[PDB]
Amino acid sequence: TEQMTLRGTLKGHNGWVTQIATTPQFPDMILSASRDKTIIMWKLTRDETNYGIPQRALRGHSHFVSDVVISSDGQFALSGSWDGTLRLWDLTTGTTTRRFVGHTKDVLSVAFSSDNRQIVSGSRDKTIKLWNTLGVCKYTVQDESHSEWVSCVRFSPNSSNPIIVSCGWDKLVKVWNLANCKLKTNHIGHTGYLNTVTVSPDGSLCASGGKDGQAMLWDLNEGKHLYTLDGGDIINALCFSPNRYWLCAATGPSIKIWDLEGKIIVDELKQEVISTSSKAEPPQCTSLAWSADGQTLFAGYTDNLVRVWQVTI
Amino acid sequence: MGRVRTKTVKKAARVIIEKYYTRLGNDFHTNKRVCEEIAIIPSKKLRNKIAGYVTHLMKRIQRGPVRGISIKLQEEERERRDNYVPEVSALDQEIIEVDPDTKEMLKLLDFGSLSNLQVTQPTVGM
Amino acid sequence: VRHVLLRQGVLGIKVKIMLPWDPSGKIGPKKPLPDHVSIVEPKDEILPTTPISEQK
Amino acid sequence: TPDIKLFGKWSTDDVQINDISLQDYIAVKEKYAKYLPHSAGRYAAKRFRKAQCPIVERLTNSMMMHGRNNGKKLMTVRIVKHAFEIIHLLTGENPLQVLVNAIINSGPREDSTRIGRAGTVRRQAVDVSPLRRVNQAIWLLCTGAREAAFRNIKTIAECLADELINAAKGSSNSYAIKKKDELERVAKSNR
Amino acid sequence: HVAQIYAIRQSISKALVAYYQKYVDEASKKEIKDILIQYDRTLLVADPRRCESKKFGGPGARARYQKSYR
RNA sequence: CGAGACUCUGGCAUGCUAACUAGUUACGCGACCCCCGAGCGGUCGGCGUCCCCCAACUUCUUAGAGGGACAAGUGGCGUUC
RNA sequence: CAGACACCAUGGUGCACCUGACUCCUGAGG
Repeated sequence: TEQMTLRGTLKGHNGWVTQIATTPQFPDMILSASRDKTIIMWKLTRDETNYGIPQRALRGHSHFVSDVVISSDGQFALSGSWDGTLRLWDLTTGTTTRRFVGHTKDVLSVAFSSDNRQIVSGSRDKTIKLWNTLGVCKYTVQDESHSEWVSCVRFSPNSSNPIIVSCGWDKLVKVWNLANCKLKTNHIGHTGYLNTVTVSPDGSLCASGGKDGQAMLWDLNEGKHLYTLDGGDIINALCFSPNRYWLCAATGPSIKIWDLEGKIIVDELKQEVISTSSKAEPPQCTSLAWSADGQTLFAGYTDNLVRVWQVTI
Repeated sequence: MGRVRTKTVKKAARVIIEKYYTRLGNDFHTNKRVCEEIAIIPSKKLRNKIAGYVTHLMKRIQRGPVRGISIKLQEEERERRDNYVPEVSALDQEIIEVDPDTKEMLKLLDFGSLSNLQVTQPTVGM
Repeated sequence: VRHVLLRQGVLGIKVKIMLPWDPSGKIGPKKPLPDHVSIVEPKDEILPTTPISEQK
Repeated sequence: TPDIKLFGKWSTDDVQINDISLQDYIAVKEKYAKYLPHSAGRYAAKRFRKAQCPIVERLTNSMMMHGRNNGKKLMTVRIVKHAFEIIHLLTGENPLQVLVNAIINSGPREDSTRIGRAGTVRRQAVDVSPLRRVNQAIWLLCTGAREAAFRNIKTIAECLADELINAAKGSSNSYAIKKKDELERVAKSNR
Repeated sequence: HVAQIYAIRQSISKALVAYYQKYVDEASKKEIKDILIQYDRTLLVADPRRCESKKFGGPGARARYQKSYR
């Protein structure tokens, strides 16, 4: 099995890089949300004095941008932010098309469909909302929509069927069928507040994990529990590979990357370092996203650098 | 110098840490929101001081239990860990040198052992 | 304050009552007390059940 | 302009510090070159802050003293710019180099601090910090220029120029030099 | 007059950078931010200092009337 | 109990919601039109008045709800408190 | 510990005060 070597490092953020997102059309784009109240669009010159140079800054919020997502073409950006709004920008220029107002409290998560017309958001006002690109709120899915905050909302590939999978701090995962907003299946069996959930790239499986550090593998086509894969430390972000069944989990002391077919541990990439204090000593990796083509793996770190690896045998 | 924490903050912090250990993070911003959910605090400055101290506590706590505070789950873990067995009790230690009067204590209990004799350089231990 | 007129002077009666309502009734004057904080209870983040899910 | 930031009609180049103990409180190009002095009009915000302020800016600030002249920086900047021109005619050179030399020669080495000794008038010989030596020098020179101007035809600009040149290479017609010799002499003596 | 001078300088440099940040390119705006921030003049960050309130019993804000003592 | 905490004011919100007893932007800008400069000139830029919209905005101006500071992040020190 | 160590006097008055029995009494009804 293969391994990851450090292709380069991306620079040039203030505050933690909370999210990263790629677009299919440009694997040379990387959109990144950071704690600086701005989302920065980078053009990757794939380089070794850097790894890119910032293309645009999409300016301004009153509080940190927690999550971001791009179009399938990567011409528009949808950001969710803790100033209680979501903003639709034109990624390649500026100018907000719309400001989506309908939350009175923090918007943790934003996600976008592959048809680019369903936009779903999760919030700490304990709602899952379905929105149009015109700022028109189609649905406000409450009731059986977590007892607690909505940490993340993800879109399953919609050309199978339009399904969203949400994770909440009530230690449950709820799978919804959109266009009727009713539960396909409630996944019960988790421990601890769920930080993240991720869909497989054909929507067949689902990997969910949180505080417990246990990534649990579910069949998202029947709503049944496959098995559990052991971590042992809080998982901040999960992401399946687009061209493989490799799950990468950003844990507290290390990014643990595993192969889910066959089952083995591909690598454990350290990020711990001599700087003993020792209660303020670790960074943890808060995000990771696989590239379009799955050659590259970008991870967003709380040390303000996105570290890129390219797979070598 | 100024604006050292008051009792009101610290009490609340102890409370929160014990009963919401798994929910709590280590990041100010998220903890600040958690304090809104799990309590009614009538000022933001007060809530910020509470939240703030609770992160500082969580950081210390996740190295095992620390001074003046303990969480129930960690107490159970230490209890189980300490099953420690340092003898089994006598080693056995039979038939070794003993003090000449400790010897007569064994002797008149139907045992006896080998025993030390003679006095050289008193005072003893000096 | 009330002035009670006496045949040798005036005496001052001052009555000051502190209401039993500040975080209740419903709620009383200017928020809960500024040095007091009330929690809920947890009773979550545990299960003995093994992971299983079923269609809804 | 970004290659070297000059003064507003003189150069910041060729300014040399002729002492090794007064370094890092004498500067004009060691980052601190300015066409026009002004930082933000606070200099008492940090104890760190004094290092930021170069000798030129400190000299403009110290000048505005005595009630009518207080809090008029614009008047002082005009007077100071004129003063530099007067120095340049009188000695050629660069006026800033003349200024630097004047500070070094006027700054004391040893001074005295009070110490008890029977209740009789005795004092302890002590060296003073280079920050203090620069601060005191700038004070002396400004006070000298103002003192002359007060009941004489010459303006503050002219008297300041005269005061710097006399101190730069000794003449014993500069107030700052005369005061320094008294402070160092007394220091050496004492108990 | 002075208040305005400082304000204008801050707005013009910020202006240039702002225009390049959304429309032209980041490298230009970033280059300008580098050059300014180093010698520094607070042209991209706000000054906190605004007038402090006057309190009674003095002729000034912190200045106070002369006392007299036997 | 006092003080702290607390409240009020000053500062940080090109985020949020608004404004014809408030303004700004932004055209189309024409006129008063001066050529001051560019352009042969129409036209473009221009202090103000005047053209005004089914224009756009809240930046300056206003006042409402919101967030930001908690020694938070990191590194030394301390009974590691 | 292990640097320096001085003169300086004088001055008047009163009231500090002592016992127990919960209603705004409700007052349409009561």
